[PDB]
Amino acid sequence: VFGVTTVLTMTTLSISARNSLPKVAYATAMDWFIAVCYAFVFSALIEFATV
Amino acid sequence: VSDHDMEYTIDVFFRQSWKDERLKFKGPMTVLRLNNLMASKIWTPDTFFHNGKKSVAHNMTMPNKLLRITEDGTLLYTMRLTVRAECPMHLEDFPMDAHACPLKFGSYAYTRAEVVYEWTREPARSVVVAEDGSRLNQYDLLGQTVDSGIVQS
Amino acid sequence: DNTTVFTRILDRLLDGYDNRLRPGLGERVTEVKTDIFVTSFGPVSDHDMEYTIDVFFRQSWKDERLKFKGPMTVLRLNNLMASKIWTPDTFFHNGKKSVAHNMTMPNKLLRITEDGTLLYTMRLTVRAECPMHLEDFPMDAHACPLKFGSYAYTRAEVVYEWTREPARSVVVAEDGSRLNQYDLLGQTVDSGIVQSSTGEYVVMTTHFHLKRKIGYFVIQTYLPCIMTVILSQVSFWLNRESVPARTVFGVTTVLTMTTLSISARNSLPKVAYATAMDWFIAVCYAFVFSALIEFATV
Amino acid sequence: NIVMTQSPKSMSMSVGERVTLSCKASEYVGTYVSWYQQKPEQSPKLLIYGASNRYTGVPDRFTGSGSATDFTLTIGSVQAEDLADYHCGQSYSYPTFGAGTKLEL
Amino acid sequence: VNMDYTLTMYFQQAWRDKRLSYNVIPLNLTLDNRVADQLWVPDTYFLNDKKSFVHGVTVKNRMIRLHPDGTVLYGLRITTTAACMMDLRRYPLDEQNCTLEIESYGYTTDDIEFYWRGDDNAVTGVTKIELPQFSIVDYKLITKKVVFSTGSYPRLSLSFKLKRNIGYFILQTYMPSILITILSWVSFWINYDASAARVALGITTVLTMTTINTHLRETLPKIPYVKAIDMYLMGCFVFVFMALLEYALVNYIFFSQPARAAAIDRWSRIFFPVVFSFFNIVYWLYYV
Amino acid sequence: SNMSLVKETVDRLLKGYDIRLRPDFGGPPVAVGMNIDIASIDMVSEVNMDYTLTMYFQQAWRDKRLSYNVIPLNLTLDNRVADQLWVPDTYFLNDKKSFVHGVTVKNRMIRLHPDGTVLYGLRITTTAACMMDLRRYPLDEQNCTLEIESYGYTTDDIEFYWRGDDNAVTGVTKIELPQFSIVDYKLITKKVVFSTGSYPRLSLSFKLKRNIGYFILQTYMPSILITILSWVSFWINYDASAARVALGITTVLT
Amino acid sequence: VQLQQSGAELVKPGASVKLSCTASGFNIKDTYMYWVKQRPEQGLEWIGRIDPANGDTKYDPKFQGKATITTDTFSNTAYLQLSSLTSEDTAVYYCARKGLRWAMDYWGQGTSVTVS
Amino acid sequence: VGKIWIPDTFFRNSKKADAHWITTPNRMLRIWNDGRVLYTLRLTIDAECQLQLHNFPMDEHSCPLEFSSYGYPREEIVYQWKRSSVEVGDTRSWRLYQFSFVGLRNTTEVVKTTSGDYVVMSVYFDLSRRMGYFTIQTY
Ligand SMILES: *[C@@H]1O[C@H](CO)[C@@H](O[C@@H]2O[C@H](CO)[C@@H](O[C@@H]3O[C@H](CO[C@H]4O[C@H](CO[C@H]5O[C@H](CO)[C@@H](O)[C@H](O)[C@@H]5O[C@H]5O[C@H](CO)[C@@H](O)[C@H](O)[C@@H]5O)[C@@H](O)[C@H](O[C@H]5O[C@H](CO)[C@@H](O)[C@H](O)[C@@H]5O)[C@@H]4O)[C@@H](O)[C@H](O[C@H]4O[C@H](CO)[C@@H](O)[C@H](O)[C@@H]4O[C@H]4O[C@H](CO)[C@@H](O)[C@H](O)[C@@H]4O[C@H]4O[C@H](CO)[C@@H](O)[C@H](O)[C@@H]4O)[C@@H]3O)[C@H](O)[C@H]2NC(C)=O)[C@H](O)[C@H]1NC(C)=O
Ligand SMILES: *[C@@H]1O[C@H](CO)[C@@H](O[C@@H]2O[C@H](CO)[C@@H](OC3O[C@H](CO)[C@@H](O)[C@H](O)[C@@H]3O)[C@H](O)[C@H]2NC(C)=O)[C@H](O)[C@H]1NC(C)=O
Ligand SMILES: *[C@@H]1O[C@H](CO)[C@@H](O[C@@H]2O[C@H](CO)[C@@H](O[C@H]3O[C@H](CO)[C@@H](O)[C@H](O)[C@@H]3O)[C@H](O)[C@H]2NC(C)=O)[C@H](O)[C@H]1NC(C)=O
Ligand SMILES: *[C@@H]1O[C@H](CO)[C@@H](O[C@@H]2O[C@H](CO)[C@@H](O[C@H]3O[C@H](CO)[C@@H](O)[C@H](O)[C@@H]3O)[C@H](O)[C@H]2NC(C)=O)[C@H](O)[C@H]1NC(C)=O
Ligand SMILES: *[C@@H]1O[C@H](CO)[C@@H](O[C@@H]2O[C@H](CO)[C@@H](O)[C@H](O)[C@H]2NC(C)=O)[C@H](O)[C@H]1NC(C)=O
Ligand SMILES: *[C@@H]1O[C@H](CO)[C@@H](O)[C@H](O)[C@H]1NC(C)=O
Ligand SMILES: *[C@@H]1O[C@H](CO)[C@@H](O)[C@H](O)[C@H]1NC(C)=O
Repeated sequence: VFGVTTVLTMTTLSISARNSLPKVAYATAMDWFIAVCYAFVFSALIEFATV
Repeated sequence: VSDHDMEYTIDVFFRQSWKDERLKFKGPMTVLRLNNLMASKIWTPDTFFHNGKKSVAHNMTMPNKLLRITEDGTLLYTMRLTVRAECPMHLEDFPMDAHACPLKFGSYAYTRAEVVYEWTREPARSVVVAEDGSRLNQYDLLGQTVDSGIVQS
Repeated sequence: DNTTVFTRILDRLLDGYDNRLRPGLGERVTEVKTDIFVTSFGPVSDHDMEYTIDVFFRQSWKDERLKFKGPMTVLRLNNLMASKIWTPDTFFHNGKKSVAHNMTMPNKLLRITEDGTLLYTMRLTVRAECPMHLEDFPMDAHACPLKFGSYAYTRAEVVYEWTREPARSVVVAEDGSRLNQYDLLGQTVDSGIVQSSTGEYVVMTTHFHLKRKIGYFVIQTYLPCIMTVILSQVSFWLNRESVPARTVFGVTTVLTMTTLSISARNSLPKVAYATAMDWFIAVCYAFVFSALIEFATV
Repeated sequence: NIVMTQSPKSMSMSVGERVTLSCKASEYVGTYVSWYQQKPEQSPKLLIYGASNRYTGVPDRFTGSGSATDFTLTIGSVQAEDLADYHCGQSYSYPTFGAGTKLEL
Repeated sequence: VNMDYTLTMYFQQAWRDKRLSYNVIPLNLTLDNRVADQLWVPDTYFLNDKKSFVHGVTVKNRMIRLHPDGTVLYGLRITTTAACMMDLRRYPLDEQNCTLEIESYGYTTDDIEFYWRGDDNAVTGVTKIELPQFSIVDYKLITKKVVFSTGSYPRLSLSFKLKRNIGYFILQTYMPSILITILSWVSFWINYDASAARVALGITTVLTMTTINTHLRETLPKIPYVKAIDMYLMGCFVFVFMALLEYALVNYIFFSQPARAAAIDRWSRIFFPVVFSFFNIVYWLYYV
Repeated sequence: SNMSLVKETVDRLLKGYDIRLRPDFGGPPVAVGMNIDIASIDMVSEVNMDYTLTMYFQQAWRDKRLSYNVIPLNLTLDNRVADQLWVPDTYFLNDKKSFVHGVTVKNRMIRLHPDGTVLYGLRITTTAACMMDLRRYPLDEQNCTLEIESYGYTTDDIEFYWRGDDNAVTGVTKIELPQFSIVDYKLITKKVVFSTGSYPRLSLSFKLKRNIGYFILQTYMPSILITILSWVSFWINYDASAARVALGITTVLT
Repeated sequence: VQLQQSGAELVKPGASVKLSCTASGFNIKDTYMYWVKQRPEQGLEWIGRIDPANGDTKYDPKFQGKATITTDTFSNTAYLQLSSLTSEDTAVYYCARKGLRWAMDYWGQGTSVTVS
Repeated sequence: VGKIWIPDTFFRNSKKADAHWITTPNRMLRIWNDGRVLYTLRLTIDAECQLQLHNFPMDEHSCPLEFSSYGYPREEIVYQWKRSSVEVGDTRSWRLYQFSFVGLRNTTEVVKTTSGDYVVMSVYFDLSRRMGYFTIQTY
């Protein structure tokens, strides 16, 4: 429930944060930050799955 | 600065001055500080903003224009208007990015052999931003930078 | 030579006419007879505290300078003769941004009667202010006003009047109702004297009585709130040996109460007092929280 | 049909004091209530129009006070010629009058 | 939400003025549009419009044409935001009928007269309109006279019957609700031991119903009557609510006697899709 | 009679009248007195950093050319003769969009007096821009001002002053805002200096204190309630883990 | 400014009468014209209303169909025709002029109509 | 410009269109020795083109800007492109976020109207949607 609700939190954060920036067709710094944070959260959940 | 539209807004007193030898006079006053309805009866330069999107010229309560004629023939013509100009942004480093929003103006209908523009004071001191003149919430105005050139249309 | 006589009549009528001087400028008081035909009662915005209305606005008065004598007894003239005669300067005291329509031509009507009486009608959309008291929202009844009078002509110069009986002057059409959320109950006219920094003016007031319809807020908010309260009270019949079940019950219904309340705050304006829906939501939230703390105690 | 109830039907008083007459409507009449005075075997004369508006040619001792339903006519420092019938009539709709009010000294 | 529609039109009026008659040249005269301010043109207006304008690029978009017999042809290019009140009681399985009123303002019916030039083909370009959310089913031209307190006026009325498509509403609104109801049914296949699982599933299906309800409520005006989509959402919400309440009732009597546990479990498993499909059939047969 | 007399008087006033020139064009400055009757302050927007206000804005000066003595009364003329008189070119420095109401006609007033005094009123709805300091939002008190300046005429051609100097702005106590409350207002006379000259300025300032009940019941109470809710995690025993995880994570999610 | 009514007269039960009201000092096409009836030592009762400029009339429901009000703008007069009279019609009939915020400011002299 | 004859060109597929008036009407008139008049003005058009939103967001469109005379038919006014008709600028300082300009093509045609046959000229701009926003938003 930790992992999956953290994923839900990251998705709602990314959604609320994507609505701030205009609709550009490339990757900004905030996009890379959100992507790496999502990667870390997903990596935490897959690590739990392995354990 | 509207990032969603790649544009910014700017409220200015836009001043122009030239010399017209047909408007010489000799009276008790040395400068005629006339109305904003005398500037429609005489020649005024047709400046337009090359990157302006939808600008307004204020008309409240009277047309916010200013015409002064000096005895030797020089004319000072000032307008108050809100330019909504276009600022192309490269948002690759958002939200840690810096921009240089331009404001290009020149003459419509008058080529370089007819009408040329120049700054009335030193170029570093011609565009002057007021101190309390900042409606920016998301950015920080660092300074200004003027230039002059020629475009081949 | 059938229309040359009318051209001569119209030319003689305006020859020696000053449209800067009201009829009877230092001799009499100009009495204007007003009439309103509402063609549609537009939407009432609750977040702006305003409403929209579309009216045929008729004004009649008598100008002794516009007497004529010809083969016609009434001249039904264009909307460009009205700019060459004196017309009253009626404005709306509580208007925000009104429009006088000019599609495809200026929607104005001018009729001159041979005895000097003019009928001047306009078609215009008024966006007026309606100060609302939203204590009983969404079971509130309002009286949205529409006050008009003359700009710059005081009571000793221009006075207004209704053209028919005051209960039958402001007339609303039957199919003319663009109200989604309210119900137009009736109209109510009034006349008074306002006093401003330039003198005393006559003000013609109209009140439209609106009663909000509750059928939307019921299904939208009042029934989910009661359903969430009942769903929280469901937990009292579960066995205490299952703690995660009642735990997720309580906390998730509190979260749903939060979601419904956040959704719910976009309906009404940003008033600083508590409405009736606010009291209902507060009591329901209290019941949900009370249910959860009761679970904590058990 | 808006009905106007006037009160009281009669009033006996001496000379010089303040007197008050009341008028009530069934429906709404927003400041469209007139006050008329009719002496015996004469025609009614307009005293107060609107709800509080003295007619041109009336003394200043008559004053009107209005509302949406309750209206009143107060006469301060009455004289010897203010004895007559007094009618309140609405004009918001088709006009209806009150029953009247005799005023005697 | 605004209860209006916007339309661009080429609006043309033809009448005959004998003063603008000529015979020395054999051709029709198209004049610069600025002469329309020097001629009489009728004071046509739209009764149900909210904001109109004539286009003005590169000049004022209007046309004035004189014919040798006196016929004046006067065309405008208008973008009208006309107003029509919609009956959304069957939303989104509804058909909306709204019209554009064409009347003369100043001139009464004894001064002017309106008619359609052609009477069936006077309005063109309706079969080529591609609306993204509606589809024009029919259109009608009507000629009549209206009576106001100032006189009697001629009126024309162009009306387009619109029918709302359903292809968007099914995939975006009806499939989520149906899948949430099925995914709420899925807890019946969970045994009565795991209380946390069935409780969490039921309450989170209720939560999905609430979130979709908000994401649906962010789109429409505040109408007091119940729409078809409101009835369907309330039916789905009541079904999920009844499933969770049924689980509560089968969790209450579970300890006293376990026969009723499996009885109500299997009974719900068989009979909840049946009643839901019955309601679904009644709804799709009442509204379609 | 009494109408054609006034007609010839106004025609005499307007014949040989130069609208390009202010009163005493080559002489002392003309004094212009201001009055404002505020009708409503509509919407104070924090996202646009502006506030709309409707006002009856009146100016009064004296024009020695519009002086008559044939008739003894004051003249209220049609509002279209203000396009044939000289009116000062007053503007608002901080506005973004503004207009004179034009229903049923252009909502402006001209009024003459036998000595030469002209009264000139407009009904203006203007969206003035005021930058707010939201470091204490919503427990903040915002002070924003409307600048009234002369555009063409410098301080040696025109003079601005409040007509009354304390009762020049009326209608402030009857203004009701949904979110704020006018605590105080101030009138200021000033002279600003640009590179083109020195210009007179008047300034109307409205200090607005924001109400708190809306924000309390809308935002501050739910957060306090969620934090109280997040305390029921301790009352649950530390053996049952799933309950406490669900509770705490849902409070964080909320 | 002045409203001049006709003279008092008698009428037989079941006949018809036509009362007149001549205006002097104004034009009846500008204002409305009211007819009011007053019984001895009773309140005033409104009979009907005429708009002389247009020509449309309204009547009290009690007097609807019994009375007919008409006008003549040439002679500046207003007429009230009563038909199917009874004994309860013995009253004083007034002719009033609308004006100054719907007030009936100017009244006539009143004609006494008696039914024998 | 308002004292000589100016054609009544209008854009047939525009929802909103305005010229520019700051600081003075952005128009230009040039008359030559033999009577040739050249009239230029700056416009901002909000043209309409129905986008067939199948294959979205991997779609390509080519949607036009059309113009013709309003009152003068083919027998009165004929339009014709030059040898250097449509010229784009830098194409990178443009406000195309989700799309990318790829090219253009001109077209002339005759259209039947209730008032007559009109010579209509079209400029088709070809656009291709770049999946840089929809990628990180949804895919
Ligand atoms: C319903 O009613 C509506 C409102 O009344 C009405 O809308 C109005 O439409 C009319 C006609 O279309 C408009 O009037 C014209 O406007 C043209 C420009 O329009 C743009 O700008 C206006 C504001 O106009 C100001 O600025 C321009 C340019 O600087 C001036 O030309 C204007 O006179 C005016 O100037 C003053 O105000 C300025 C501040 O705004 C001051 O800075 C300045 O000092 C002045 O005081 C905007 O409002 C318009 O926006 C709206 O309209 C557009 C249309 O495209 C819409 O798209 C948009 O959505 C908005 O709704 C728009 O942006 C003027 O150019 C034009 O002036 C000329 O033409 C008229 C008509 O023929 C002549 O009478 C007049 O003499 C002018 O001609 C001279 O100059 C032209 C230049 O091209 C020459 O060609 C010509 O030969 C002539 O030359 C001579 O005189 C010169 C001096 O004037 C001199 O220098 C020369 O030497 C020579 O002697 C005209 O005014 C009006 O603006 C609209 N009003 C509004 C508020 O929208 C609508 O049409 C009605 N609808 C129906 C169906 O009835
Ligand atoms: C900006 O403000 C100025 C001044 O407040 C506005 O100018 C006025 O414009 C009117 C319309 O063009 C003009 O009115 C008329 O009267 C003359 C004859 O005197 C006619 O020839 C015209 O056709 C028109 O009927 C006013 O005279 C004029 N007033 C002044 C003092 O210049 C201007 O319209 C405003 N611009 C906008 C865009 O609203
Ligand atoms: C959309 O709604 C319109 C208004 O409700 C409706 O118009 C109605 O249309 C009918 C015929 O289609 C008209 O007429 C009939 O009445 C005339 C009166 O003279 C008779 O002669 C005819 O025989 C027939 O009975 C109505 O007058 C008209 N109503 C109004 C108010 O104009 C449209 O038909 C509806 N549908 C569409 C597709 O537009
Ligand atoms: C809102 O903000 C206003 C601007 O920041 C502020 O106005 C300032 O108000 C003071 C007091 O009226 C003025 O003046 C003092 O300084 C002058 C200088 O000559 C003296 O003559 C006075 O006697 C006094 O010492 C400031 O000049 C003025 N500042 C500006 C820029 O106009 C308001 O006070 C603020 N508050 C309210 C409630 O409006
Ligand atoms: C744009 O229009 C011009 C004129 O119609 C086209 O130019 C023609 O190009 C062809 C070759 O394809 C030449 O043979 C013609 O002589 C040209 N005509 C003139 C007068 O220029 C041009 O090709 C068009 N460009 C497009 C289609 O984008
Ligand atoms: C003028 O128009 C009419 C109808 O539009 C048409 O019949 C006629 O042929 C036209 N005249 C010429 C010379 O083409
Ligand atoms: C004209 O106005 C002044 C001040 O507003 C006032 O004192 C004067 O009495 C007025 N003139 C007349 C004739 O009423």
